[PDB]
Amino acid sequence: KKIRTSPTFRRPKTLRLRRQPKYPRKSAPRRNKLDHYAIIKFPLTTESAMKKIEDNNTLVFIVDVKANKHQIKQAVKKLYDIDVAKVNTLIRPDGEKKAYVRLAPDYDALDVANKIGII
Amino acid sequence: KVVNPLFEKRPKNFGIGQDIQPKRDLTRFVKWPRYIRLQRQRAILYKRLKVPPAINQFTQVLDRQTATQLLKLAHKYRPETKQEKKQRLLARAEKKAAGKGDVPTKRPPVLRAGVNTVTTLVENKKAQLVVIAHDVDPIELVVFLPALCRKMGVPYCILKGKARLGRLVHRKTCTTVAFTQVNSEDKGALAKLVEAIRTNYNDRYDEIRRHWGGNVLGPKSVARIAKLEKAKAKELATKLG
Amino acid sequence: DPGRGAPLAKVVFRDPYRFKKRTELFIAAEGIHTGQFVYCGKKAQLNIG
Amino acid sequence: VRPKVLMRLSKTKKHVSRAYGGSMCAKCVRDRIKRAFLIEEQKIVVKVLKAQAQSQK
RNA sequence: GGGGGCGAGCCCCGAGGGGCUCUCGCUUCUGGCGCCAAGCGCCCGGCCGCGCGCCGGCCGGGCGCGACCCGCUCCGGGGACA
RNA sequence: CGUUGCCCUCGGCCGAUCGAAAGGGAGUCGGGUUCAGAUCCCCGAAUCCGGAGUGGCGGAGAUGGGCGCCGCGAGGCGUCC
Ligand SMILES: [Mg+2]
Ligand SMILES: [Zn+2]
Repeated sequence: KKIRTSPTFRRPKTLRLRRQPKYPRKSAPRRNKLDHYAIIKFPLTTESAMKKIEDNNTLVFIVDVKANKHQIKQAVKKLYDIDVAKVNTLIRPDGEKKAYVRLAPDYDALDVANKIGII
Repeated sequence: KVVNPLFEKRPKNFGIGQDIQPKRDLTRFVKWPRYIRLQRQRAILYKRLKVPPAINQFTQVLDRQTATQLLKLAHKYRPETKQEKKQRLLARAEKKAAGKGDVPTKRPPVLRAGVNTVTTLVENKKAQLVVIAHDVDPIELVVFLPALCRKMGVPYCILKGKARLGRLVHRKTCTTVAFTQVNSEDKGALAKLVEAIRTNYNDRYDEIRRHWGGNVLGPKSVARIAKLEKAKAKELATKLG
Repeated sequence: DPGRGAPLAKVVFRDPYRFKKRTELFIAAEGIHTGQFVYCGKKAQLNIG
Repeated sequence: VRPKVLMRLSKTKKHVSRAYGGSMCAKCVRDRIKRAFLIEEQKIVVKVLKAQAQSQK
């Protein structure tokens, strides 16, 4: 005594379980290979960038092309105890993702440059 | 007083072109999936087509009082289950080196199960009553059996339910079930059952062999045909008589 | 309708099971006009369209 | 204004303070209204002529 | 197949009514509205008042009718021929 | 208060998917700047979309009207909608 209202017969919604696997497939999970380090390869010391440093309060970098702006802003930030305003990528005609990295006003750009090694 | 005057009736008309039909039961006109729709319109074919007698004879199935009586009897001789088997071994192993181990004791009698066991013991006349299921799935398994039974003078009957036949023994189904022996205390019973079966199956096996049984139409057809006959009757019955 | 020297006619009924306004497209009978009812069924009155 | 601007705009802009407002014109409202009233009124009248015809028969 | 009955044809009729046959399942003056139940019926959980509580009130639910019963092909149309 | 497990309840769609750097498609403009880039860099004005829990704040909702007291009167309390 339960009627059939509508003339269709849709598939009856069943139970379906979560996986409770008897073993994990790959033993350990993988370690990431795109760390604070190898995301950022090295700085540009090119007349361009050195002008961009002094003037625009930036650095300029060559970065792993797999990087977001989010990854660079948090890579830079970790390595150089520095706080970024805005990352700004481009890809060189070459294979290099060059990030331009504005630093937040309270920090200088020339100062940090000397700290890291370029100038 | 109880009564508000706000409460009106507001009764809906399910006419035509009128306030929209209520969601009435529709099982009749449901578009069922293929697996259902098929399994029904087999049953029709069985009913509709001419079924030959030796597939029909499984319709005449045992009637309630009798089958229950039969299963009340069987329940005695349901074959030794699991665990029970181990218990019978374990007690024998202890008794061998403890307080005189005879070995064979006296093994009691039980039900017999699959067609192949039965069908040796219907050629043999080992069995005194055979029980067949009516709804064995590929029939060819169990078609001869009644005709074989009756030849060997073996009371045979057709229970409803290869499952509930199969729940005597401890498995999903069983096509067949056969008593070779029964205990003296439960002897008379078996015989009171056997005799009432053979009145019903063996002894009228000619009638059963003759009797086909499909060839009945859709009532939807029948009820049209009878209407035409009631038209044909009123044409030549009330006029003269 | 393009590709057609008839006109068609968008004709709106109401659905008698769902609350829903179903619509059709008839081939126009000549002498049909808009805001004109269109009865239909065994008990439909024998007039045009 | 282009449709995905109505996202921005304030309600008031997008409709008008009336029944049916912002969907339909006022002219066609004021002819539903009086039509529907004039329809139902006949239904009531016919219901009365039916009831009198039942009482007569 | 029955109910229902405004009614029509027939049969019975004791003029109250009953049975068979039709009839409808009840929408045609308007460019409107129309679904997710009103109505009755029967049950229970808690709280309160009479205290005998399926007595009365307050709050909260469930079923039935409403929307008749039974059925073997969803409905037609071909069809043992295509 | 969330989050999920189960149970009930409701739910037509219409075909997975792809298909436009000229069709559809929210929202950036002015000035400055380089050897080579600028509606993208700097300055300055804006804007859309998404989020906003504990709700960050105002404002809207909404602060009436009745009766009854006490008070010279502004008013204060009681109690009803
Ligand atoms: Mg695409
Ligand atoms: Zn208008």
